Amino acid sequence: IETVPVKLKPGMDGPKVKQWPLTEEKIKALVEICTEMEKEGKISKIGPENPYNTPVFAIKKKDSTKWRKLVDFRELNKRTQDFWEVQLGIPHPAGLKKKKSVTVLDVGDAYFSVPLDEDFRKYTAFTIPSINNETPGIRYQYNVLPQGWKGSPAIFQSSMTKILEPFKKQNPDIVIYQYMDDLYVGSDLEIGQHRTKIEELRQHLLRWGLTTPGYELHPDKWTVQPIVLPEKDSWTVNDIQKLVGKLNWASQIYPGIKVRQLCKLLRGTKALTEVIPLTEEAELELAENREILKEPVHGVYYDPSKDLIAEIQKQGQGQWTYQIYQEPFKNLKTGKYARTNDVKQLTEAVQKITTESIVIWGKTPKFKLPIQKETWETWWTEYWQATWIPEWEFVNTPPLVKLWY
Amino acid sequence: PISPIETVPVKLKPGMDGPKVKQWPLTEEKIKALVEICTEMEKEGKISKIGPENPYNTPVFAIKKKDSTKWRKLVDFRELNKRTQDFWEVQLGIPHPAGLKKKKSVTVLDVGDAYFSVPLDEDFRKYTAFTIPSINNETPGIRYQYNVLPQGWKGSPAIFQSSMTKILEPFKKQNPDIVIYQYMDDLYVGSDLEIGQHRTKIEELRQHLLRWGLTTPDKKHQKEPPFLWMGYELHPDKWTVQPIVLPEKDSWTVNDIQKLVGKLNWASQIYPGIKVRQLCKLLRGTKALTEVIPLTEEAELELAENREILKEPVHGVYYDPSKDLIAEIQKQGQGQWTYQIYQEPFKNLKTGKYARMRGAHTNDVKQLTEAVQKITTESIVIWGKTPKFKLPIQKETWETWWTEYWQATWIPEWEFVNTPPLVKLWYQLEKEPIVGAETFYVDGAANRETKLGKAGYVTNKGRQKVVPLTNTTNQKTQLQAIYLALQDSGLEVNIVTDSQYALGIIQAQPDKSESELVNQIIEQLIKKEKVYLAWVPAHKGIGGNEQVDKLVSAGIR
Ligand SMILES: O=C1Nc2ccc(Cl)cc2[C@@](C#CC2CC2)(C(F)(F)F)O1
Repeated sequence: IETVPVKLKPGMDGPKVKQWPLTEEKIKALVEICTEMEKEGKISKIGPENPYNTPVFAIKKKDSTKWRKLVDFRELNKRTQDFWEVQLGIPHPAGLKKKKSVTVLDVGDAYFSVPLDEDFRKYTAFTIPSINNETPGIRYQYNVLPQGWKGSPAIFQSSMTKILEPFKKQNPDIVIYQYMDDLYVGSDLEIGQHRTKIEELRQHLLRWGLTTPGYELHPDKWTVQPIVLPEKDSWTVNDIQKLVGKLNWASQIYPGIKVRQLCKLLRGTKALTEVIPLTEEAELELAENREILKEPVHGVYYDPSKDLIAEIQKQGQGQWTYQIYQEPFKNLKTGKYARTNDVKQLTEAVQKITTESIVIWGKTPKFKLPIQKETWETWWTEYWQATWIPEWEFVNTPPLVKLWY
Repeated sequence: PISPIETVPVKLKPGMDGPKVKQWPLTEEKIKALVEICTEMEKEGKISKIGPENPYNTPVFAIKKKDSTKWRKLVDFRELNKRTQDFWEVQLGIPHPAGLKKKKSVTVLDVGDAYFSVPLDEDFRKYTAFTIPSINNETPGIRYQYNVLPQGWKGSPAIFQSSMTKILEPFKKQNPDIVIYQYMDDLYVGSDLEIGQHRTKIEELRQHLLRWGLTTPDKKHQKEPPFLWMGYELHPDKWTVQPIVLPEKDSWTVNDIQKLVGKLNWASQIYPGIKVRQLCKLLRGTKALTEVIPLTEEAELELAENREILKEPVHGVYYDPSKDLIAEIQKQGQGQWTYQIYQEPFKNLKTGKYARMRGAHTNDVKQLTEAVQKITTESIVIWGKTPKFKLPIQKETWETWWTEYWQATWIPEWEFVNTPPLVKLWYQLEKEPIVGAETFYVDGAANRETKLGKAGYVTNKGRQKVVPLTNTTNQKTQLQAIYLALQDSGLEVNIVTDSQYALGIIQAQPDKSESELVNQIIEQLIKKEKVYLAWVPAHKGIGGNEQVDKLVSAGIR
């Protein structure tokens, strides 16, 4: 078939990112995958005349011992945003998040069927390092649409439609959304019928040379993570002082949180241990304040133009709380994540959050991760299972974990 | 020769054309020099004649060789280079000796006239055009262009190494048992064969190379390990660093100290215990490079221990893929960490040290964690796998600190190993207030234009002190106010602050800091038996904060 012409955002030049050092086992994993990808002509070796580079890693399938290749095209996606967002963007259905069930299907192998503009290929150059640098280090570039690239879905968008067409006409109440390598399929059917309609879909896919996984989400049951206020039988100065600290916070967010009554309550210079009475305005203010804290902030709306930000706090005991927002302290959504290694968990939380994020807004958030850069980089690709990679900056969590948001 | 091998197509950067720099007039003897030289190259293909149709000209020079015996041809390519395309980096790393496998026989071959044995891309030659002037610029001068890689051009290193790789692929494939590391125009070949069957294979290699235009030594193989390479001395058996020699002089100049420090840090890869803290302290401050610096007591001794450690040669052994990697970390002094990596008890593969501070206010458990990270990263680059750690910390101490800390932390498989100083948390902060314990409501303030503050406090027992301060920020007045609550206070004390900033530092159980106050506030903390720290909103009017705040900010605010 003919190749779609692609171009970079003028002024910007191809990726020149370093290849993070890998462990022996993933290097072996990769030379096998790349050795085979070459026979099939999906990638060709390149020469030093190519100054470009995009990093690559090896992760695991849906827990099957088979290694998958993961190219970190985070950079090149930024250098191409114009192409895949405005020029050939893919619309996001507001109905998806409402569906009783959503299945995620990895339609990535579908891209290796299409060729890549002979002129763009150089930009997809990657390198398979070698241990202790005892060897130059294998270089390659893609000939077909690569998987981590947000350009792939956009181009293939035309074919995906022909494929899905029949299935869609025969199933008007089923939403299908494509997002970089995956298809999201949601319906309000009963688990049985849904799971059934999925198999049906795989059969259609199957006819265009494309197998499938599984993995079900239930968006209609995604609820807010309120900011809770203690409710103890007793009450100490300390307990009430804190109750005022957190409440105070709930002021620069959730307009209307009255704390003028609870405050000034039992004041002066008393010990912290000293137990205290109660107030009628108290029970009322508490109730009212928490009542307000249960439901979403007023005046906060999603703004398609601005970035999304996900902040995560390590609560302790395998507990993790996070907030997604665009304007600091103006939360679009908050949540929790629970249930061995802190890094292993955190990576899981990020993937969960990114998924929820993609279902609700169609874009991934940028993460403010509560960890040490080096530690994260050394281990994330050890528990990671997604096909995409979100944006991330390493932050330093304040004594804010006190309040849940 | 001139290797048959395909040629790497190079081009100039996008919006640019070949170079056009006028040829500055050279002297007669020089003009003779270049003439005698080019002619030479020309007869061999390295270059060829071209007329005045080539609008591209790059300057030429000539300078005498060793003792002024023969001249050399210098081609200032600065211009072609800024106009030449960018390439892929030659080496993004260097093998670390400790990551090399032990070999039985090893020899090093060196490609003669490498750059000139590789064919420059035709479509590019036109840019590497220069001219040999006529006595006092009259005649036209001779014009030449290149047909092989120019020894000073941007892409010769890249293109040469790439070619040598393609030329070797067949051979390596035929002898997967032969390891060949290529560093510039040198080839390190090692095998587990016998010196007899080794040299046999070697010739087989020289042959394969000849069939490709690359000439190689005959008996000048230089093999004969030792091998001085990249500051190392390689043996088929082991490895170590180039011999270090400590000057031993009366007075030391800044320049002398730096060199010393540089060598010792280079020695620390295999020599355990090298210390440079004291010597490095002496270089703080913009001091003349020729300025003499007297050695403090501490330094004088540090140089001694180092002196001691270096007297007997120490070697590192090579990597055995079949065995595990063990890494043990010891705590030397404050903020200093040393470690060893071995496979068989005490036969070190590599050594090293960690001292990095990493911000102000930090504690040993946090630093040990950092050393583990560094060693882990380093371990992956060199050996491809993370080692098992033997740390001087209790599984107890670790478990407790990790689970409560705000930051997510991991740490590969480890084991305690009782090698004092053991790492420990020097104090804990209570979680629940201390009943029947004074409650100091500290506070502070400071006039911004003046820099006058009043760190003070008030308790639930009437006591209320307010010491004035000069030249302190709004923060220090809050950190100073907490220092107070710790002094005139019992062994158990509840402190209620409104400085999230203060809460932050203290809450992270730091046992060493860059702040003078913070280190003081630490002694206190390590002396109390129960400390409870709570926070409440600043000048928002709360029972306690308001009151102290009153005598704290009344005047001088
Ligand atoms: O794996 C090994 N073992 C080894 C052992 C002793 C000596 Cl001297 C040399 C080597 C070798 C190398 C190299 C270059 C970095 C110096 C060789 F490639 F074999 F030459 O790398």
